[PDB]
Amino acid sequence: DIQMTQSPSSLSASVGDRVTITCRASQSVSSAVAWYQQKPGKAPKLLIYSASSLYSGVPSRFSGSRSGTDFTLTISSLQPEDFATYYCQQSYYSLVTFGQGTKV
Amino acid sequence: VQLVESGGGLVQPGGSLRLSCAASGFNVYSSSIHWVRQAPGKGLEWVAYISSYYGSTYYADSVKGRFTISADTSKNTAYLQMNSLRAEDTAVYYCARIMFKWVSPNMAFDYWGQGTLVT
Amino acid sequence: NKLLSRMATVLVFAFPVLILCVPRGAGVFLAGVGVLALLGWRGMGRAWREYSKVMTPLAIAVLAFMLVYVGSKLYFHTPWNVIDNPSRTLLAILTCWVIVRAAPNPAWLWRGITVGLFLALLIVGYQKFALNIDRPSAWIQAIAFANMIAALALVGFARPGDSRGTHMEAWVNLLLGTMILMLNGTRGAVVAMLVTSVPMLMIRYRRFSVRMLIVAVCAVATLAIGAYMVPDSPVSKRVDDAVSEIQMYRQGNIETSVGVRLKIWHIGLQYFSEHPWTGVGVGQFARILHASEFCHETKSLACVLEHAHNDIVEAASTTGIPGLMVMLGLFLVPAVLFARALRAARSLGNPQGVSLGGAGLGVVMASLISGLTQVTMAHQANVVFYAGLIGLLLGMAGREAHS
Ligand SMILES: CC(C)=CCC/C(C)=C/COP(=O)(O)OP(=O)(O)O
Repeated sequence: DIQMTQSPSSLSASVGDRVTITCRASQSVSSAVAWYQQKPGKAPKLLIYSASSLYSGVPSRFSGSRSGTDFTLTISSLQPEDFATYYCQQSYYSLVTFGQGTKV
Repeated sequence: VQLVESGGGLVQPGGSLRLSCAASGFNVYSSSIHWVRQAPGKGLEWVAYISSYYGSTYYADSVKGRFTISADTSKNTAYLQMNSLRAEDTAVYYCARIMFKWVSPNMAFDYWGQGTLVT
Repeated sequence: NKLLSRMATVLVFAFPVLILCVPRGAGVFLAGVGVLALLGWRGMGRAWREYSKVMTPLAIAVLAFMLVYVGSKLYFHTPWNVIDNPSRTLLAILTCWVIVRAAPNPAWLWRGITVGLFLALLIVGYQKFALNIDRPSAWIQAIAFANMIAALALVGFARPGDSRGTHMEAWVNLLLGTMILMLNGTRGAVVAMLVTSVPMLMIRYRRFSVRMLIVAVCAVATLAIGAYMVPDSPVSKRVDDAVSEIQMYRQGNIETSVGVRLKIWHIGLQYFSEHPWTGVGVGQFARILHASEFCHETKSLACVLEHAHNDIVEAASTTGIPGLMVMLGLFLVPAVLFARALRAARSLGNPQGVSLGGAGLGVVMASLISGLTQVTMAHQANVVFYAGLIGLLLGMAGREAHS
């Protein structure tokens, strides 16, 4: 299938300092990259679809971008509810694949 | 829009169990349903889904040949038939519904389920 | 003189293959049409004048559209990136002007169309059945690829000829187009192409009158109604869904595919009524949603969409009445020119010109039908393909009709 690596695997940053999350891709996925936020013991919620478009009920702090095959999510500032795990997915290939999952 | 699933429990290895994902607020045969499992203390893992109307099914490498996903428009529910279970299949299984095709050309899960635990 | 014709018929032969199969083929075709223009150094001033019945309306429409979009940016301070996609419609002028300067051979366009369709079918088959891909578009976006497939299938459906081997080389074009379209989903393109190919059946058969078309569409309507009377029919399964969606939209439960897009349309039209002449400006459709009352009291997907998903509604809401008129002109002026060329060609005989005009009219109709559910200016590839195809078809049709 298509393999992704996320870096860092787990990061720790205080409130107000912007954080960036890097998601790689073994093969060429054009724009079918989505980002999710999962809090402990709850279903994940979609944050960004098509790697550059936010979802409903998502603050403007979250934003994503693409540079070739390097998909990156960044948070302008961390509010106390921004501390959760994040995943990156491909939908270009018929067999979708999630990232290993970073943690804040 | 709500997705609710039930059917988890204790299944010894080599057994069989069916997960039913009841849906409401939309029509199952219009959109598509994706099943995603998360092992205890590990990351998300995709297993299978169905197409919108044609009903074409694709399965993951580990679960192909033993998992039978299906839909029932009459009851507006989606099922994933699990067969030949092993100890490596213990996870929490979630449902998923892709966004509207015109909004996003590629699949992206917007509403999920509460998730069920299978051992 | 002769080399200009040969290197142009080669280019019109290769245009579909470059656009679809070649990854960066749009740039290659642009370079090809620009290096042909560098050999029209001595001409191209005595090309515009005799073809000013076709070239001037296109130039005027394109210039008016560009000026309106620039004036909807000067008054509303916007980043310049919103007019990059409109800036690509100027290539229709260059394509038509090059084509009318250096006369091509239209007989090599149809073979190029069928070769491009076959090779694109092979590419999509490889990209779906072996390198498993959800929506196997060759090297571009799925929507733009589907629009290109529909347009080129319609172009190939207008084969000039009457021989038995020509009808079976034109129905194969539709067959390849529908296979390619079904391979990458996007059933809307299939529906649009099949709907707009029915008027093309008068160009396809030079025996098929208008009464035979009225009865044909009546038979199609009867077949469509018969499906809705079969309870288990899938047509009734995808029509009852939309009916229930409309009924749900007619009360508070607006959180569905049909409902979401019928709610951005209402917000756009209500703002357009408020500001008829000047809307928010070119682009900037998110301002209408963010300043709306519904978004201030409800959290839904309708408040996140960057732009509306209907060309007429988006143009009217964003760039006002003049922008609506120029946007409709970009698709109506080519239709008028194609009708005027088709009438002259039919009065002169010359089946190649009539078929060319019919193909252009079908392309315009398909583009309008596609724009009924999406914004064409959003995708750069779609815009450049449309501009190039309209320019080339208009130039060749004018060359055929005039001389
Ligand atoms: C004149 C006619 C008959 C036009 C038909 C256009 C069409 C199939 C709309 C269906 O909406 P859709 O949700 O399928 O649009 P899309 O697939 O582009 O998102």
